[PDB]
Amino acid sequence: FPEDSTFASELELYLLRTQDAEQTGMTFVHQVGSTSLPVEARVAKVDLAKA
Amino acid sequence: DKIQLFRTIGRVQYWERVPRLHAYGVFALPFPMDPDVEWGNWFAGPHPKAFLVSVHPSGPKAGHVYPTDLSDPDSVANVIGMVLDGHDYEADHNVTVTLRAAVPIEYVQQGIEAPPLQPDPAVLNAAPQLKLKVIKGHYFFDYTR
Amino acid sequence: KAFLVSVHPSGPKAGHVYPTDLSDPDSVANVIGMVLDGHDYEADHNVTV
Repeated sequence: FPEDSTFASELELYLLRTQDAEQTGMTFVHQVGSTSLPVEARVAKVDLAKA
Repeated sequence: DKIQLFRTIGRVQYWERVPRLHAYGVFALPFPMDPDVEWGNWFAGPHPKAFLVSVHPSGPKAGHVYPTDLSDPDSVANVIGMVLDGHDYEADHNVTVTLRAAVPIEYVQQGIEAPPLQPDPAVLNAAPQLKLKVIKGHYFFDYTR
Repeated sequence: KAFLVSVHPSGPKAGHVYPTDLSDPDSVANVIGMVLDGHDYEADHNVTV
């Protein structure tokens, strides 16, 4: 590793990491003369840590 | 000993709303909330959840709504609709009860000791006398009829 | 021409619709709606009710 310089006496690390919702959920099977059905509820979440 | 490793200091789950049929129509009216009900553990947890409410017909709390007791037949005969997606019960004591919607059966639970995203079998047991009809894994209800 | 269909509430053919038997009270109690016209039944075995 090479070298750096900060002009500060302490260094902190913050890591914001996100687990987004995957684009699963294929498509419902229809027939031409009927009404549709609703799409299920997804989940997304965030998380953040410190060193 | 003066390096502290990574350590989680915050976490948020986010969910979508309870889905419903677009073509079946919407009809909702707000009601006052019952002060004797702990509304904290009904709106707790980020999961999508709907539940049935009964209204008080008479007495000092007439016009207030409480979550439906499935073991009380007078609470069964006074159901007025559902509460969809929850709201902030702290800044407001007036919940919007949905009287006509069409909801999949996974998003409806009555017991607090009932898992989210699963069909509550107590609701499926009492489906006729709660004026619920199960078609294609959905509850159909209109409490104006 | 239109006619009434009834659903099987249970059994091995549950969810399948059949034309309503008016002399059977269980076929009367299980009606789900009408079929308004033909749908080329030979190609597809799923009908819009």
